Amino acid sequence: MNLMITLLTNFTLATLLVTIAFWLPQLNVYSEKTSPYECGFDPMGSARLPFSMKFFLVAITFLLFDLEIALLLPLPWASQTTNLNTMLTMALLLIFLLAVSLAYEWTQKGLEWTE
Amino acid sequence: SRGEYVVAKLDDLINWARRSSLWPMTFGLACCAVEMMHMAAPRYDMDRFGVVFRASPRQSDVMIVAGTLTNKMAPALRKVYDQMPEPRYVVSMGSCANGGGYYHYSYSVVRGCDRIVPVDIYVPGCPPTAEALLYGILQLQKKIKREKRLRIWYRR
Amino acid sequence: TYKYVNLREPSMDMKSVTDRAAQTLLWTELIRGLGMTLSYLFREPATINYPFEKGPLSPRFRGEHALRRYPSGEERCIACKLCEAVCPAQAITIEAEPRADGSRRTTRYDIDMTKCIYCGFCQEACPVDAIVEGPNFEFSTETHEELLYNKEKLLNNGDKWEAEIAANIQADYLYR
Amino acid sequence: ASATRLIQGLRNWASGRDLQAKLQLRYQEISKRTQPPPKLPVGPSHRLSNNYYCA
Amino acid sequence: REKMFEFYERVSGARMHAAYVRPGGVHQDLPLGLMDDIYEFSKNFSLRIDELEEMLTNNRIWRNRTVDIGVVTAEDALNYGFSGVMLRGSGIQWDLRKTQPYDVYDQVEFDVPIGSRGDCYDRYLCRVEEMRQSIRIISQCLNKMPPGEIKVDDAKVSPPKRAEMKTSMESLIHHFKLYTEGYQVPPGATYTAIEAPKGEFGVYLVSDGSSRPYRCKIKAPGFAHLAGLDKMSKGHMLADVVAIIGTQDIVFGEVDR
Amino acid sequence: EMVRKCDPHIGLLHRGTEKLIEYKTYLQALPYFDRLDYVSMMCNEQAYSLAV
Amino acid sequence: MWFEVLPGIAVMGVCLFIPGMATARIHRFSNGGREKRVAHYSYQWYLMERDRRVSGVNRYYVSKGLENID
Amino acid sequence: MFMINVLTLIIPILLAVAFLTLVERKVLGYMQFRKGPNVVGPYGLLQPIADAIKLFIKEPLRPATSSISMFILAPILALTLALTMWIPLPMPYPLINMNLGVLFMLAMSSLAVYSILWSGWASNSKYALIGALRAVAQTISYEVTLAIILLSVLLMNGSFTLSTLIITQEQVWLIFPAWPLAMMWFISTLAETNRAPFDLTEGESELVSGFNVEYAAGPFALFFMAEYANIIMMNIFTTTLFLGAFHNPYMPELYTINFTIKSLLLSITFLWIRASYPRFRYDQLMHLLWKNFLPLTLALCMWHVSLPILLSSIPPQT
Amino acid sequence: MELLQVLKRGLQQVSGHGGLRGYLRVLFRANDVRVGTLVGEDKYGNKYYEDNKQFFGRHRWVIYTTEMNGKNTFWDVDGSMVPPEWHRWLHCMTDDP
Amino acid sequence: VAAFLKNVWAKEPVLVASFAIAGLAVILPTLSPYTKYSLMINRATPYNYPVPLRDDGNMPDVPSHPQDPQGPSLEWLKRL
Ligand SMILES: CCCCCCCCCCCCCCCCCC(=O)OC[C@H](COP(=O)([O-])OCC[N+](C)(C)C)OC(=O)CCCCCCCCCCCCCCCCC
Ligand SMILES: CCCCCCCCCCCCCCCCCC(=O)OC[C@H](COP(=O)(O)OCCN)OC(=O)CCCCCCCCCCCCCCCCC
Ligand SMILES: CCCCCCCCCCCCCCCCCC(=O)OC[C@H](COP(=O)(O)OCCN)OC(=O)CCCCCCCCCCCCCCCCC
Ligand SMILES: CCCCCCCCCCCCCCCCCC(=O)OC[C@H](COP(=O)(O)OCCN)OC(=O)CCCCCCCCCCCCCCCCC
Ligand SMILES: CCCCCCCCCCCCCCCCCC(=O)OC[C@H](COP(=O)(O)OCCN)OC(=O)CCCCCCCCCCCCCCCCC
Ligand SMILES: CCCCCCCCCCC1=C(C)C(=O)C(OC)=C(OC)C1=O
Ligand SMILES: CCCCCCCCCCC1=C(C)C(=O)C(OC)=C(OC)C1=O
Ligand code: SF4
Ligand code: SF4
Ligand code: SF4
Repeated sequence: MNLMITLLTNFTLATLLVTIAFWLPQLNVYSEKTSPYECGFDPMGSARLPFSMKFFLVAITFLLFDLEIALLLPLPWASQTTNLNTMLTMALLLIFLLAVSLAYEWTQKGLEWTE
Repeated sequence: SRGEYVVAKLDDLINWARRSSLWPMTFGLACCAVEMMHMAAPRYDMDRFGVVFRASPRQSDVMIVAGTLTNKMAPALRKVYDQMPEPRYVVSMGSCANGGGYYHYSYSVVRGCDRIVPVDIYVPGCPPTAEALLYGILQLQKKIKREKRLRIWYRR
Repeated sequence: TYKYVNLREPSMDMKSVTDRAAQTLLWTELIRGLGMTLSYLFREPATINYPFEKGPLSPRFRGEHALRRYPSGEERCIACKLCEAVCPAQAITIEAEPRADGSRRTTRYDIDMTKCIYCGFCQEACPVDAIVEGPNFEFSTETHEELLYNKEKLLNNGDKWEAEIAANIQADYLYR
Repeated sequence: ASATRLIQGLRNWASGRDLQAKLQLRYQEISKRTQPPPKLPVGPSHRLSNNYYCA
Repeated sequence: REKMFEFYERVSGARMHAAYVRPGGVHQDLPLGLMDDIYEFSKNFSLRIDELEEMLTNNRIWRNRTVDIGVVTAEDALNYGFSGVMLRGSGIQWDLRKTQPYDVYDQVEFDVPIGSRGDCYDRYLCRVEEMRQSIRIISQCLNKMPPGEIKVDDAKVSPPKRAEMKTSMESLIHHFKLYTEGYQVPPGATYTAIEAPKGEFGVYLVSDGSSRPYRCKIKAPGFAHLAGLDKMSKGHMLADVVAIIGTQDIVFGEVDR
Repeated sequence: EMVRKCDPHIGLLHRGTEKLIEYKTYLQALPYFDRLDYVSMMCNEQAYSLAV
Repeated sequence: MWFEVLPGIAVMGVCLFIPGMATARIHRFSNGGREKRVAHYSYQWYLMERDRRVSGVNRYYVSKGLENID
Repeated sequence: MFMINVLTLIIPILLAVAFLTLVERKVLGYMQFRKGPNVVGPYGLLQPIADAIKLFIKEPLRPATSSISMFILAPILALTLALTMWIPLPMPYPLINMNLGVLFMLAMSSLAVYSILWSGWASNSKYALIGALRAVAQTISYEVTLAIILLSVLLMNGSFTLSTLIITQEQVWLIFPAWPLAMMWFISTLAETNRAPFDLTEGESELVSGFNVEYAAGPFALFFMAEYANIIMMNIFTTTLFLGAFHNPYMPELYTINFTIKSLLLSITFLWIRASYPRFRYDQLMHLLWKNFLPLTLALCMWHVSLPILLSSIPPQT
Repeated sequence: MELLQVLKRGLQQVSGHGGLRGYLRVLFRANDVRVGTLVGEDKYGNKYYEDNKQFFGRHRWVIYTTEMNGKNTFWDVDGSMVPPEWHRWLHCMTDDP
Repeated sequence: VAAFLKNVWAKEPVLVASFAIAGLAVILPTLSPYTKYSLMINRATPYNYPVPLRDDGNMPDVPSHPQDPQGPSLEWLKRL
């Protein structure tokens, strides 16, 4: 209940600092002030063209390493169990499998960027 | 009347906030920009006056035309000035930005940036010293201080 | 007579290898840069308090132009047009005629300050020390045509700044 | 040159160099703004004899 | 740099554009007390170079922006018409203050920094060591300053003094004719190039016997360096091309004229 | 962000200096050289002076 | 000199002292001059709701000791 | 009287942002051998008020090519997520005492990237596009250690409760057993918060302003004050993690003063790092957090799992 | 201890401006409160001060007048307000006031 | 082996520190006397309720009061 009130307050006086930002000053709108900024000369083409990602294999492997901190994250709680050597072996197995994955991603030059 | 006093104090408030928070833009052309960097240097130090650069025109308040305006860059100068939100100001630094200068009779030089943009403060020199440029900036602050925006709104 | 910048091979004993590995893992040169920046934090800054404190100048300084007079009231400019013949930007425009006592004087002495390049060839070409480029540099205008000085503005600059221009010429004239 | 020896010692330790020996702010060690009038020398052609310009 | 602009303002009257070094010598002699202040500046400037070099040279972030960036081979440096540090970063032992010396550079002893890898970082170290060697040459020039005049005593080229212009007839005629017509340069063309701090800065001056130039081409180093930018930027990114435009120290007034 | 081609368009500060030099005398053409490499002023003065 | 940064930092220091101090006082105003009850686990919430049920004034912070029993 | 507690939280941590602008400019000035602002107020103490009034009386300039809905939603979400990451921070009592406040901090870090990201997309500009995908390249670099470091430090805490982390450090600071984690977390929070040497999104020299290059004044204010709220919250969070102070249950203001001055020293440390280093190229960013910090972070994760078992010092989860 | 000397120099800078009122006067008009040897005062009220222990640039300053030629220059101090006889001394064109 | 180890400590000291810390985390709990005490503390922490027993007549190892001398004791934890 308090979390919803706090988020509503933060969103409200973040959007009441915008509605007094757009309506308070004086505008002189003309169709060169709102032109796209390209350091003074007119932009060649659109900025909606494909902006080719060089770091794409690291971008995919981030999705496979971000799951690990959905897997390695119960370890402060998993240390509270009564079968603890099994827990320790499986935990070091998970960090070791992450590390073997990172080693394989190094050695095939997957962490390097293309071109 | 009371309302004239209220709009006078609010004019004083907005003129204070605009002259004491001038953001020029990283925009030089020629030798004057070296001296404009010396006006940013620790001896004269624009930043003590609230004067600090912002590279984008959208978040800049004054454009110091510091150098020579040629013909090939005059539309770039005009579009950079146009992409500044109002209120925006122009300080013309040096002789070539003022009136053509040492390249006045040249085929390729715009004879003063006041053919392109409306100019507020003309700073003379070749180059003007960084102290003379800072004098022109403080004169621009005095020009902003005596603006009467809300008083003229209240009277029109 | 030449030196090889960056031709050092690192030492490969275990001492220097462990020292560089501690530099890498424990960030020694980064702490050196932080230490030098923290060293400048505790200094007196070079910021002079303009407009109450002024940058130091010399008696050779080239600022605002001024037409000087003799110590009797008579102006010095005898219309000889060397200052506009040597002017590298053609900022000076002179028109002259004999005035009412037959003296060679100017009717027009214009200096366009927005063509002027402030190099001081006019003050070194003047045979009578009439045009000088005085000490004023704080003369920024709010309009362009206020920086197009006629003869009246230049003579008023001389009458304004004479008590300093005479002293600066007295300080420098042996070098000229 | 008006800094306290605590700040002076901290500053010397942080830079690793002696800073009061080489200060970048200038003080009374610099030249005077008012100088005696000079007597500049003349060149080799400032003679009254054997000074034909064609030679 | 502000203190050296004070040195310019004292010696000539303007902080940046002096018009002080003239054909025939210089315009005006050194004022009294100038060289002692140049000594007091040069005594302390080495600590400033030291702390710049402390902030950048051994820094790992500065090296990772400049060590494998903008490598120029020697033959492509000579082919692209590079000069100065752009050659000296690549190991080409060439400096016009040594090889083709001008006014008294054969009378001052200094060193020429030679880079090893042609990258931005060796050119950085070449510029820092040229600041060191410039302090060295300023020490040698302050110790070895001779007495005498400062213009050529051919008074048909350099103007006379104002103390003798107002007394002598020939000096008044020469003042008049040098500040209105000027001296007549004999016909012919030269290409005079010096070691400017950006490299070989040249003037190709063509005179037709008149008192005005017929042609004056200005060879700038930055023109050829910015031409070679397109080769130097290959295989790099925007944050590296900004370092390549930094290490090719461009002032566009000489690039564009 | 890998750079494939750089085309530096210049001449945005082409003032036409060395045509203005042709219509001015040598002493008047000297201050044009201060403004070419405007961080290396007296070196440009020295180069032009040595040429003349 | 450098100590002129010490006013502004001090103002910023007060602007970081005001929130947390205030919430401590706010936790001592709504909760009967004591700390705010921390219910991280549902047993703590069960004891807190039991306190709210046995207070007689529907406030969990109003405590009842041996004076309530005979 | 909780809404008053929310206001007395979020309004002083806007005034702290305001005077952090002045502290930034003046500490940055004195480290650059100059002064900061001293003209506008008495030694600059009224400069941020002039900046705050100036940005909301300047024309807002919604661009022509901008997808306007995301363009307005990006600074709103920026300042919303900047304010709402202060609520689980114990001061010594948090506003909202969460059992999993650390994961709240981490998830609302992950949602704050979309402010920069949708600002770079919506403002249909090329430099804004570069500044947005450099935020992608920066966030996929720091998030792959920001959770493992923060995991390994809480294996000595027992939970994800930030208030328990005061009880954890009652004897010794948690920087003494975990200074490699501390010095790696500090760089991960530099790279998280887009501060130098890891600016890389508002790149002044590569880009013009990066993602907020189209944002004129008013909407630009809500990215800038969001970024400074992020750095003050992040140094308070770093202080709670590694420099947790003495807490008296009867005198909370002692703890409040203590972590206030520690987080101020870490804020000055951010300003002092921004005043001293060149900027990384944003691939060398990625070859740092993946090739250097990530192997050692996995190694320290193995060590900080096994070591409370190795010494029978597993902390309680209650 | 030398911090006590620092506090004594601050309090005697408060003393040297005629008390708290003049201290705040020179603070809000000058952004600078250090005392100086009064070199002179022109025919307008502009007071000219030395402090040779300061570094070269800070060693000579001017506190401008509050009324020059009919304009209220309390807050609108201006660099062009210095008369030409003090413009050599203030800009260090000479040693002599 | 010291030559290869010095080579990898000269080129990649981050990875050498990584493999050293990881190898310690692998082998070192298997050589420590305190790993048993971790398990004993974790199984000695009373999360649930100790549900009592119906006394049939023959349970001499099970107490009838918590302060009785038979039953599991935590004096090893109090001393350590
Ligand atoms: C939070 C409180 C404060 C904490 C401290 C932080 C404050 C000081 C910050 C200084 C400014 C830093 C600004 C950003 C700098 C960015 C650059 C940077 O840091 O790069 C990282 C650099 C990168 O180095 P690099 O980039 O030079 O690496 C070169 C890499 N190759 C060769 C592949 C090209 O260093 C690291 O990655 C080290 C990370 C921390 C190491 C911690 C190790 C601890 C010791 C472990 C044990 C060792 C012994 C072995 C086991 C023994 C068992 C018995
Ligand atoms: C058994 C213990 C637990 C082991 C598993 C847990 C590991 C935890 C850390 C996670 C590491 C994940 C990523 C590891 C990648 C390793 C592969 C690799 O990077 O190889 C390449 C590297 C040389 O780099 P290069 O190919 O030149 O790359 C160019 C761009 N930099 O090659 C090298 O630098 C050589 C690497 C191998 C030699 C390292 C020797 C370290 C010895 C320390 C003491 C003994 C420790 C016990 C382990 C046995 C080691 C032999
Ligand atoms: C019914 C009647 C009232 C009607 C409504 C008005 C309410 C009050 C509005 C604010 C005050 C109005 C007056 C504003 C200042 C006017 C006087 C002025 O400009 O004085 C100039 C003086 C500085 O002089 P200067 O020329 O700059 O100095 C040269 C350097 N030596 O300037 C100074 O010395 C400093 C000036 C400070 C201005 C006030 C402080 C800032 C504003 C605070 C309130 C608004 C913002 C609130 C918070 C917003 C979120 C951050
Ligand atoms: C948690 C802590 C947060 C603290 C936040 C604020 C920090 C800074 C506090 C203020 C610092 C000093 C400000 C000084 C303002 C200017 C004073 C002054 O001299 O103003 C003069 C000006 C013009 O008056 P004039 O008639 O020209 O005077 C001629 C004199 N013979 O006349 C004027 O300018 C008109 C009067 C304007 C007065 C404005 C005062 C400042 C208001 C700041 C807003 C916040 C105040 C604190 C709120 C919380 C605490 C209650
Ligand atoms: C179109 C673009 C978007 C435009 C609008 C943007 C709006 C704002 C977006 C940002 C905010 C997103 C909030 C998402 C939910 C966050 C929930 C949360 O804060 O959980 C943390 C905390 C965990 O603590 P816990 O362990 O439960 O302790 C209590 C039990 N003893 O939980 C607690 O302490 C429990 C407190 C009650 C929680 C109520 C359930 C969550 C309510 C979600 C509201 C809607 C979220 C919308 C998300 C939009 C994402 C863009
Ligand atoms: C942040 C420190 C002050 C920088 C102020 C730059 C303002 C714009 C000047 C233009 C300029 C730039 C960018 C520049 O980088 C540069 O190179 C040295 C110049 O000289 C050739 C310039 O003229
Ligand atoms: C109430 C919140 C007020 C927020 C004020 C935002 C505007 C102030 C920006 C000042 C600034 C800072 C701090 C700054 O960090 C910076 O970088 C050096 C600037 O120049 C590019 C600045 O202009
Ligand atoms: S007015 Fe003159 S000195 Fe100034 S930028 Fe122009 S050419 Fe260079
Ligand atoms: S200073 Fe030079 S440009 Fe100016 S008027 Fe004199 S001769 Fe002409
Ligand atoms: S050179 Fe001197 S006397 Fe001759 S016209 Fe010019 S100002 Fe007059």
